[PDB]
Amino acid sequence: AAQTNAPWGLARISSTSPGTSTYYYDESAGQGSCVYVIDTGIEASHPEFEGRAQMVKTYYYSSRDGNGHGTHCAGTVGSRTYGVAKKTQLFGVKVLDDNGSGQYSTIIAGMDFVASDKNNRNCPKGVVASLSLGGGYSSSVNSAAARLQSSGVMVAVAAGNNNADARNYSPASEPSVCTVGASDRYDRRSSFSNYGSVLDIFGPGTDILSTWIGGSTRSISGTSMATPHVAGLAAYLMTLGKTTAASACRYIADTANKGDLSNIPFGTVNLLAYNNYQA
Ligand SMILES: NC(=O)CN(CC(=O)O)CC(=O)O
Ligand SMILES: [Ca+2]
Repeated sequence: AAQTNAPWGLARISSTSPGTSTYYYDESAGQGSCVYVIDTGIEASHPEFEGRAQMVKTYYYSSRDGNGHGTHCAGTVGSRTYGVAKKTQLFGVKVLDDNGSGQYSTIIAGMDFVASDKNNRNCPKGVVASLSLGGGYSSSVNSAAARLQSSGVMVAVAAGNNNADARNYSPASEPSVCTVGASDRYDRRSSFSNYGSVLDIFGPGTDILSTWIGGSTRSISGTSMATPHVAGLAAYLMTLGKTTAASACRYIADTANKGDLSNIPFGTVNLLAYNNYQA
């Protein structure tokens, strides 16, 4: 399949060079996979989600995305126009409030929730969890992300936006999950992207068009926007049978575009998420 005039990030994950405009992907599109977006929520009524989105859990007085961040991230995963995996099932877990904050205790409870809840859902191609959140180093936060991954979910987490080594942030610094840095449409490391040996992979993270609350759309930037590209890619590859939850981060790094990014520090991987799709 081909999406003409796609958001640059989508075009970028289907090309070996920057600057293209069509997103080419296999039509299976993540069908039969499931991606838990653990964030401020998902506006599942947005027409872009085509009924494929639902809230399954909130830790606040409402399950509504009053912020927009989780709806944006969910749209990069699996919206019809802005998503990598256009036929994936999306589940919202609201661990962040409408200002975008959440206590680590809440975030950890959300991760243990998903490890259990996936057992009450039909996800025959497998389960991914996208975590565009984090704060300072926490061994308990890292532990929770490791359990989620060990339970059989492909965990993708934001490297963070501190232009610093991700070793000092969580869940970015948990080695067993997939830690995602951000790039821009000229193949530079994004100005704010964290870096470090613990990064697994980069995805598109500067100026990313996606869904927004109130049935709308907007462009925003962050390792939060790169993470759902990687989460969607894993869903897509899992549906295609080319990888499993346990091995997907490795597979994506194995098959990445290599050495394309500029301003990558010594000791950080120069790998950009790539779907190797051949019409
Ligand atoms: N979402 C991100 O990675 C960074 N951004 C994105 C945004 O929310 O507009 C700022 C923030 O989170 O404060
Ligand atoms: Ca890792």
